[PDB]
Amino acid sequence: TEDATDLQNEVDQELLKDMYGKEHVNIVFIGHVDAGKSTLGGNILFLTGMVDKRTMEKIEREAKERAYFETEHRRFSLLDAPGASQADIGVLVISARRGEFEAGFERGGQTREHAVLARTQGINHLVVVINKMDEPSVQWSEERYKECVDKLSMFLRRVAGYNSKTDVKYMPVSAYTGQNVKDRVDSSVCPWYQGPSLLEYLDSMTHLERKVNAPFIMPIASKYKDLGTILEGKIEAGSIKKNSNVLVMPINQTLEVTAIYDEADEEISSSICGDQVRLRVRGDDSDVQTGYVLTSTKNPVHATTRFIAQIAILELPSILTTGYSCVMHIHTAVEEVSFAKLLHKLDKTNRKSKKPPMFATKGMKIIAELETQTPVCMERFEDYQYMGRFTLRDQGTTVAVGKVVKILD
Ligand SMILES: Nc1nc2c(ncn2[C@@H]2O[C@H](COP(=O)(O)OP(=O)(O)NP(=O)(O)O)[C@@H](O)[C@H]2O)c(=O)[nH]1
Repeated sequence: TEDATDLQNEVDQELLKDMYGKEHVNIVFIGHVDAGKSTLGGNILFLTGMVDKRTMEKIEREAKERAYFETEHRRFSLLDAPGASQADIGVLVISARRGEFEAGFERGGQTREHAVLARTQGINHLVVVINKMDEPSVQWSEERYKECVDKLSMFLRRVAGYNSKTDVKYMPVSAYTGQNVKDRVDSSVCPWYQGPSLLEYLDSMTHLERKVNAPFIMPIASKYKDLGTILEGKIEAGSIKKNSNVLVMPINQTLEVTAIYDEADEEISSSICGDQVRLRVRGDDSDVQTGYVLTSTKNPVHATTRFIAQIAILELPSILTTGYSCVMHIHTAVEEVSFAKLLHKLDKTNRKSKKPPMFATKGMKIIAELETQTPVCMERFEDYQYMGRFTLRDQGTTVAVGKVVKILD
């Protein structure tokens, strides 16, 4: 009465990375006139293979009156301060050095202005980086750190509403020495800290504003019963609440939510994307099956039967073009998909081709138009990666993998 193992069968050679780009994220550093906002920036760029020492060293000093970096799964465009002009991560940078820290909380202090500046830009999950933990006046003191967090914590809730148990991530770092920015500080220097580096965190946290604000989208992953009807799934976009009306596509059926449960069967009032929920719903669910998608009544997830997509073949068939029949799995979908009116090829530098491939096979990729006999929810991988990431199985055994590039009428 369920479904396991989605596109976790993407367990394939690591040329997944090629077609399947990294995730684009917009991050912005809000800081003081002395925070280390720039040195931290510059340090991340060098530390992350983006730029050399001499370049980094430039930026460090050109702080006197679009860049980006990478991480295993994300590319982080850097925005400024005073759609993809709206940030997904707001990192307030504070200095722990005695004097500077305390300074910003007083009168000339922009710390209150910055907190408000965050709220001004839709940061409802502020990452706070407490910089300068190497400083002689800091020495990585567990108390000086824990003194700053508290102070900031009380503060932020007051001046800008940030509740620090669920709206702000605190993390000690050293932009100058690079300690805790890429690799978690080694226990030698600081024994107490137990979390991840700054980039570790940034490379995996779910709360990305753009995504948290997008229309709700949770691919149904299980039909199993309980009090009544349940529906597990990793929310991929937006948020879901209590007593919230939700759509089921492609069956355009409205349906009200009644209770949310997490990975500890404990009733939570809400949940965002990235979470792995176990929603419980109420209504005519006489047509609700795994592979379908829960979504926003106003801006629902798309669902078509014709669409473009870049495919890449695997095993050893030789099968040709316009009429290949296999299994698609995009999210938790599982639907019939017939190769139709093809278009191009691909070669090394994600090229293309001028001649519509005769066929495809063992060692080849292509941007073909596929048709399904019945609608299936999907989005441009470019827009909602998961929701546009499929694989093709044939009579029991895997054969290809693709990302849907364009959705057709
Ligand atoms: N001890 C120590 N000093 C630091 C550290 N980072 C920066 N500083 C000092 O603080 C000064 C100001 O840093 P800076 O990053 O330029 O501040 P900013 O005003 O936030 N930069 P910008 O305005 O360009 O974003 C630098 O001249 C440097 O000497 C650090 O990690 N440790």
